[PDB]
Amino acid sequence: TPSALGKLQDVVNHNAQALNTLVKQLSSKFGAISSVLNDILSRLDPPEAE
Amino acid sequence: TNVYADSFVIRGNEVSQIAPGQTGNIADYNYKLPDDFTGCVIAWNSNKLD
Repeated sequence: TPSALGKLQDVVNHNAQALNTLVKQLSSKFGAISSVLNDILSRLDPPEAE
Repeated sequence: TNVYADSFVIRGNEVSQIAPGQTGNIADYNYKLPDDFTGCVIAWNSNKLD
């Protein structure tokens, strides 16, 4: 019964998915032009890059 | 605290180039204002003395 250790499997999976989501949120834009800061700093003017 | 009175003569089509959020020849190689400039820009035509 692999579900016997479910109380610990859920904890480790929650930690892993929290880390993977926190690191994946760096690829989002949140309404910006690009997810990479170096692309924004090399394609737009300072008053809009800021 | 401090009031700086910068004075210079430019061309009519180059008056708009002096701005915190603009880029141009006069803005890059003659007179550059910071992105957080606090003050007023005063300009007037003076084609009588020059």
